[PDB]
Amino acid sequence: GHAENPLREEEWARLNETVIQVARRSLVGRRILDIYGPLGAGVQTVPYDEFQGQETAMVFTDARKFKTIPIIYKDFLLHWRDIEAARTHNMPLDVSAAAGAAALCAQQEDELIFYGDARLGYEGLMTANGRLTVPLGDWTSPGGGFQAIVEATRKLNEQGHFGPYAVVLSPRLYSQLHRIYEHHHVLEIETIRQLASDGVYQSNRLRGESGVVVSTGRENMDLAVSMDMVAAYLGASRMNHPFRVLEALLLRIKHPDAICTLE
Repeated sequence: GHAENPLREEEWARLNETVIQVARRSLVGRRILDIYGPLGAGVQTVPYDEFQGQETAMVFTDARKFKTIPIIYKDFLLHWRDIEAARTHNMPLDVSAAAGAAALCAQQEDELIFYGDARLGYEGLMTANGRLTVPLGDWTSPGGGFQAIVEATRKLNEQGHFGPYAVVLSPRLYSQLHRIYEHHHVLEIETIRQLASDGVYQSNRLRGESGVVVSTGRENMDLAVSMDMVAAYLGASRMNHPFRVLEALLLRIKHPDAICTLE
């Protein structure tokens, strides 16, 4: 009675679609970053940089750096009588716990993307060495956000990065960009959307009053994914069934000067 697969193919597919739909609904960075992969679950180490080209033998060693790929996961539990009822009474199965686990995993992925981990030697878009900086200014009065975005665009342009550009902002700035004033009547969010072709987005992971403008391109930054978010069975403990939702990816920043941060 221990078995290997407590569910059927249709239930497996339905759970996987639920998880992937939650992940695609929740993730933000995948709208601004390119994908290198999937490479496979057996790949654990990835290069970080780009390859640059007598009377005894010679020894050659690669000058590139390498990094290991981490894993993100979250667990949940299912009931054997519920599974039996679903199988015998021809009812659909409930996947709310799987949806919540996928949402938590997506939140953790976004946190790792935007801030990384200093203890493990991981860098984020907001803490990378070599990025450009633009003073925030005063967004309470009209014009500050547009001026800051224009200045950031100019500074990115002067370093040989010509766009198109993407903008990510904190909830406070995003809400401040939608204010209505007397005889101003034009949305700074609309003007910034017109200016930035790749898009303007809001993320709750950003803290306080902060924002980032990035120049897209595979030769500046990307995301290497070994295994996309998926669910697995951990084996029956007692008679209930445990499952785990997990994924594996890493962020590679090759040109730090394509990122500008607005205080």
